[PDB]
Amino acid sequence: EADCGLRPLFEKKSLEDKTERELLESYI
Amino acid sequence: GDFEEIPEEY
Amino acid sequence: IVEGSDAEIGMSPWQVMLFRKSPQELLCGASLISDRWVLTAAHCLLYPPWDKNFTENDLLVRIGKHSRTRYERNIEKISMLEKIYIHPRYNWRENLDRDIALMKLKKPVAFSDYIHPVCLPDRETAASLLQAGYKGRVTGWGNLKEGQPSVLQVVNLPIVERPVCKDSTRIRITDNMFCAGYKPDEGKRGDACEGDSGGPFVMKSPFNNRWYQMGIVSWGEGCDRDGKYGFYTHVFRLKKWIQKVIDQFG
Ligand code: NA
Ligand code: NA
Repeated sequence: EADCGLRPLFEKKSLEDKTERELLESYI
Repeated sequence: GDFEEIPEEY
Repeated sequence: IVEGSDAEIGMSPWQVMLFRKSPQELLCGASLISDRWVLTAAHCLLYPPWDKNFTENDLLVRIGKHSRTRYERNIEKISMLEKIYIHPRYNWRENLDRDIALMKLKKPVAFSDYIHPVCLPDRETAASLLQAGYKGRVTGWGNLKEGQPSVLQVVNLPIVERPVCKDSTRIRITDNMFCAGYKPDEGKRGDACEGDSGGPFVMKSPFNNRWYQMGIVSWGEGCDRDGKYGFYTHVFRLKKWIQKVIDQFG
């Protein structure tokens, strides 16, 4: 909850999912 | 129906 | 979800499945916002034109799921509802304005690698991120075309300028809604669809690398039609009601 929005298998291990970069690239 | 049955406990 | 992809494992650990006890069937999507609160669309629970009015006892929440139909032993958790809370100005008569509801679980759910809450936006994140062209992600076990998937589906969609949203439909759209999707000319496509209802539209903040729930799958005309866009409940706009519910009945 204070840890909201950080996924155990991605953000917390510093792994990226296969298409999250597409979101980033849109934040123009 | 298409669904696997969940434990009766639920 | 149409023209989406299979989710990765643990990619959407806030994804919730709203499940009917009898006959056991998917009802809707939903999302985990704390260890005891689930967010969904009001129309998932109340929709008089179709004789829909579910009570607590009719439903279960299934969290940490991946497979639509299988019971995911040792992974998913299945929770009971203590109480349902529907927006008191939810407009089911005309346009699904304020299409939002809260569900309080009987017992706190245990977080795991597959079960984790999403954040709700503050005004500055909302202002920074809810911009035409910025993409969000929508997830669901809904139909694949205007027929169901084996696992959770995912699709990334750009937020659409309000004038284009309005000009795409005859429905009256409000400030409590936003629309997302590709235009006919952009080439690519994808949409939410029936069964994706109440599921989250999320964005990853580039400021602090956390996932925020900006919308709720609410409505559309067909699914993935050229010239049409999916409509989403504007979570930040109804934030005050959310806090209030969780403060009062927390
Ligand atoms: Na219009
Ligand atoms: Na479309």
